[PDB]
Amino acid sequence: GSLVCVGTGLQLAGQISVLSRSYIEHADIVFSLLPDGFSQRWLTKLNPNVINLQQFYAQNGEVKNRRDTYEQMVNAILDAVRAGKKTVCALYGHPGVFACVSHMAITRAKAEGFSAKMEPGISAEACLWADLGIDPGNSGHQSFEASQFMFFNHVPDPTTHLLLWQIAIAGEHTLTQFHTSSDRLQILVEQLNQWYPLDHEVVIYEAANLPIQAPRIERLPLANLPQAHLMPISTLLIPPAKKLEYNYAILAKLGIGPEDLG
Amino acid sequence: GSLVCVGTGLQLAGQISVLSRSYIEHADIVFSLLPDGFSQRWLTKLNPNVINLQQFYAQNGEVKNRRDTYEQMVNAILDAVRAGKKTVCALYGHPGVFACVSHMAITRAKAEGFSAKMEPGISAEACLWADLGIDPGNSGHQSFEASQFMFFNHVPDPTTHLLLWQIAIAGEHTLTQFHTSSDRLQILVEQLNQWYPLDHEVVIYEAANLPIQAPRIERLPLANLPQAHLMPISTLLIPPAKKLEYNYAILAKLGIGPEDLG
Amino acid sequence: LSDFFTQLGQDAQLMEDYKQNPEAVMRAHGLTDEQINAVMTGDMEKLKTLSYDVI
Amino acid sequence: GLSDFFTQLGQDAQLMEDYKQNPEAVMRAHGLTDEQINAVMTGDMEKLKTL
Ligand SMILES: Nc1ncnc2c1ncn2[C@@H]1O[C@H](CSCC[C@H](N)C(=O)O)[C@@H](O)[C@H]1O
Ligand SMILES: Nc1ncnc2c1ncn2[C@@H]1O[C@H](CSCC[C@H](N)C(=O)O)[C@@H](O)[C@H]1O
Repeated sequence: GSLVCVGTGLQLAGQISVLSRSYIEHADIVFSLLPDGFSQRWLTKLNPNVINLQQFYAQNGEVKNRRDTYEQMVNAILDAVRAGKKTVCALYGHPGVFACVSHMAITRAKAEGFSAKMEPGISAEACLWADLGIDPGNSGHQSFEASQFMFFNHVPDPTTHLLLWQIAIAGEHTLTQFHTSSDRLQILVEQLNQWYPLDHEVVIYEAANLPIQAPRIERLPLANLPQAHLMPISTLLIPPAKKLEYNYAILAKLGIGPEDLG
Repeated sequence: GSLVCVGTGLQLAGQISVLSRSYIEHADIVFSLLPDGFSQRWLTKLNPNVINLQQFYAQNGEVKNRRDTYEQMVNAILDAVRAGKKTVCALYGHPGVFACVSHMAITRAKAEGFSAKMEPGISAEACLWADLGIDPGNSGHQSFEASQFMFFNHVPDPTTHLLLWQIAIAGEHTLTQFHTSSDRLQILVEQLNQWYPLDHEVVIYEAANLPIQAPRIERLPLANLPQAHLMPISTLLIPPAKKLEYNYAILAKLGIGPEDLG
Repeated sequence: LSDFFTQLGQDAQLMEDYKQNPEAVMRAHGLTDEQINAVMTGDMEKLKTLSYDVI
Repeated sequence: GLSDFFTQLGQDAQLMEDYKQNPEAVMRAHGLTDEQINAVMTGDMEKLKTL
C-alpha cells in the first residue's frame, strides 16, 4: 500500500488542484475531513469509498483530548495502508498547513516502509491574501497559532501582517473544548498591547466554503475582540502598526543610502 | 470587460485549481507569466490567445528598473480590460504572493469601474511545507523578501521557520540586475548572525516545475551561503534557532502552568 | 441544491453567469424562494438545513 | 513528444503512480529518447529544455 495526502482547498469542488482530484478519483480508499456536507457529497461522487475522519472527534458532550482524536485518525489511515490499499487522505485547504494528521501519517508510513507523500493545497492563508488584496511580501508576514502565542514566548514584528490561527480557542489549554472564553481573549488583548494599541484595527477573516457565500471580513478595534463572535474557522489578522523604517546600519555596510534605492 | 487573476501553481499542468483552469479556458485573452516553455505550451493549448508578459523584462543587457517592467505589464493587462475583453492574468504559483502585478492590476481595474478579482493558487511556500514535511503551525512562520529584510528594520523570531524570498538578489538595491553578489550575501550573513550562529543549518529550497524533477533541498551552514549557487527561483529557509520556551507571565494570568498544558 | 453548488464552484462559465444575475441563474437551476432568500441573506445554516478544530 | 508526456504526467495521477513504480519503462513507452531519459535521470533541466 501507499499514502498520498492532498488538500481540497476551502471552496467547494473547484479549489482542489487537477492532480489532487485525480489522486482522489483513482484511490482505493479515501479518508476525508471536509468543512461541510456539500463538500462531503462532492467527494463521495468522486470516489464512494470514503471514511469520514470526523467520527473520531469527541461526540456527545464527552471529554476528549484532541491529541487522542488525531492519533485515532492517524492510526485509521495507516491501517488501510498496512492492509495494502492505495490510500488517499483528503483534508480541506492545504493538508500540511496547521494540520498534524497528514504529517504524522506520512512520518509513520515512511518509518514502516511505505511510500508516502504530501501534495500541497490552497490554504486559508492563501485565500486571505486574495480576498483582502494583501501580498505577504509587501511588508512581511508572520503566522502563529493563537494558543502557542500565549503559552510560549513569541515576539511579533509589528511592521508585518500578523496572523493568529485558531483564534476561537485561544488559551484553551486542555484541548477538550470547542471554544475559549471572553476572559482568555481579554488576556490576549493585554498581551498584544505590548506591540499594538487598543484601538488598533484588526480583521476577523473567514474564507468562504460555498460559491454563493461571501467571505467574512470583519474589522474592529483590538479592544473589542473578547466580545466578538468567533468560530472554529476564524483567523485573526493584525495589520502592521508601523510602517517600514530604513535600516541605516546595513545600508551603510552596502555603501548606499535611502534615495539610492530603486 | 473584466479581470480575473489566477495562479497555475509551481508544477506543470496539474497544480492549478479546477476553477482556475476553467477561467483560463473561457477567457477572451490571457496574459501569462510562467516558469518555462513546457508550461507555456500547456497554456497555449488551453487557450491560444495568450500574451506573454515575459516580453516586458529587460532584453539584451539593457538597464531597466523592474518597477518599469511591472508597470508595463499592468498597463498591458488593463488595456485589454478597457477595450472590453474578458481578461485573465495567469501567473505561476499564487498570483498575489510576493507578486505585485496582479494586485496593482486589480486595484487599477476597480478604480476605473471594472470587475476585478483574484483567485488563490498554490505558492512556493505551500510547496515547501509539503516537500520538507514542515507545518508552519508547529512553531510559527515568518516570511520576508530578502532585500527588504536588509534595507528596512525587521526582527525575526528565531523559534519560527523563517523564509527569505528572492534570496538570489538579496541586497541588489537598483532592481536592474538578475542576481546579487557574494559580498552582499556576506553582509546578510553578518546581519543574520544577530540571531543565528554561523554554523546554523539553512536550506536552499527550489520547488520542482516539472513532474520528472526532484525539488532542490540543499542543506548548508549559514556561513557558506555567500558561496552557494543561487537561482531566481531559490528561497532560503532558516529553521528555528531556539526551542519554544514557556511564557510564565501569561500562563499565570491564565492560572495554569506547563504541567496543565494539554 | 448540492448539484447546483458543485457545478457553480467548478465552472467558470456558470460562475460569471451567476455573478451577472444571481437570482436568474438560481431560478434557472430550480432553487426555491427560501433557498434563494437564504443565499441573498448569507444564511449558511439554513442552506445546510434545506439540503479541523485544532492543528 | 516530450512536452506532451510531461503535461500528461503532471495531471494524471494514474500515470504519475505508473511513472513512480518504473520511470524508465514508462518513459520508453511514451517515446522518450535515451538522451531525454538520461537528462531526466541526471536531473539536467537545461538539456531537457534544449531537447
Ligand atoms: N475557512 C477559513 N477561513 C479562514 N481561516 C480558516 C478557515 N478554515 C480554517 N481556517 C484556519 O485554520 C484553522 C484550522 S487549522 C486547518 C487549516 C487548513 N489546513 C488550511 O489549509 O487552512 C482555523 O482555526 C482557522 O484559523
Ligand atoms: N520554484 C520555486 N521554488 C522555491 N521558491 C520559489 C520558486 N519559484 C519562485 N519562488 C520564490 O518566489 C520568488 C519570486 S516571487 C513569485 C512567487 C510566486 N507568486 C509564488 O507563488 O511562489 C523567488 O525569488 C523565490 O523566492
